[PDB]
Amino acid sequence: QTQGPMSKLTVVASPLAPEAVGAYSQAIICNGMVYCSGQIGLDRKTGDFAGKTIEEQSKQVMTNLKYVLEEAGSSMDKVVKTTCLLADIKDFGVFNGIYAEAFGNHKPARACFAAAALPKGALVEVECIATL
Amino acid sequence: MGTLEAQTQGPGSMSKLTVVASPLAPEAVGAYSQAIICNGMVYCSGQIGLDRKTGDFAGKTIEEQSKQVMTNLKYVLEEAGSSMDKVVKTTCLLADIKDFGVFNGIYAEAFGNHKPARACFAAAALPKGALVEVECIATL
Amino acid sequence: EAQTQGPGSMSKLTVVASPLAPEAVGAYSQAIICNGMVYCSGQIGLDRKTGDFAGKTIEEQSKQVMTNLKYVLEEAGSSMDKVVKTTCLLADIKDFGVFNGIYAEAFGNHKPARACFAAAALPKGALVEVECIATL
Repeated sequence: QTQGPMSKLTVVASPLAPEAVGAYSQAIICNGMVYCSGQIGLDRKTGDFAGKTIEEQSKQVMTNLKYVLEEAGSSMDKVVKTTCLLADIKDFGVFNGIYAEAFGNHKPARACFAAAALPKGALVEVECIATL
Repeated sequence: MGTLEAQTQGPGSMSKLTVVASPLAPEAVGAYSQAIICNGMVYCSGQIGLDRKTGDFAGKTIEEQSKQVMTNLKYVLEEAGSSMDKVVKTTCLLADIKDFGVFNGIYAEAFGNHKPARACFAAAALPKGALVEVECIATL
Repeated sequence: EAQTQGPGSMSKLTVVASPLAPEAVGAYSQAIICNGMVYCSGQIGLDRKTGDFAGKTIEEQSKQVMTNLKYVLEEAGSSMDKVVKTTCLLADIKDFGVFNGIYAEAFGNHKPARACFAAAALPKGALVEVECIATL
């Protein structure tokens, strides 16, 4: 329900996902679609990476994405398309296992690649578009 | 379950998110779909130069893989009810930036006179050893 | 405010062609509008006024990229304040801090969703490329 003179773009700010400090928001909702920033494997509780391994960072990324999606009114089952960026193509298999477990039976469209490097030395970054 | 001849086929045959599954494009075996349709738009996965008929790459060269990528995109789009002419935006990823020129020629030939918005870059490496990967959004 | 100008003047897809941003001389358009959303190509730091990069540095190219994006968006009928999501690509991750200062300056108080990474390389040896989706 409306709370006085709702806008075309809505900022999503989950207190469970890493804080968007800086020139970006965790996600923006526009015309019923949720446009999510590329999450990295930071744990909001410590402000640091969940660990130094692709396994630990990948699990934290997928958890962070869930937090943002649920905050927006969306969910993992409503994700339309993801893009999955790795610091090292050799880590793609371990990533894929964790990604598949996080989505269960739901299978978004996807594009993946190894970047030359990611912000903050992250080993993995995942962004997505979802629906309400 | 799915629609046939652009008509519903029972509760379950139509839903907010529709999985696109062309038997002509590489099979999506793992945790992704070739494309997802949502609110009249088709969100396509990054195609790589695999030939569904063999389960393997169309060839070892940038020319053969780029042609296969474009053809695969066409199969997925047309399966969804879209087409190359309805592509809105692509992202073109290369394993070697020096391949930009040859890739561009094949990409342009596939789109004819249609000109999607585009972003291009060379990745450090692509899934499955691909030389080229192209994803896109299109409209129905 | 805008009105149709005869059958064929308006279509499902609209090409955005700002004369102030670098001309799209290849098989692409600066942006495409579809169903009230504007899908912008990756801008690199070319200056329309010269036809060359604004400068050799990350500072000059980042400022020019943000300006180019603003020109495409305003041509389309959108604006920096209506940007929903950007993807920011760098030739070198060490340039992230300088790029980010210029990006934040350009957006002011508006905070789109964002993904960033360094590529192995960008077209024409560009140091920075930024694409986006925005609403009308």
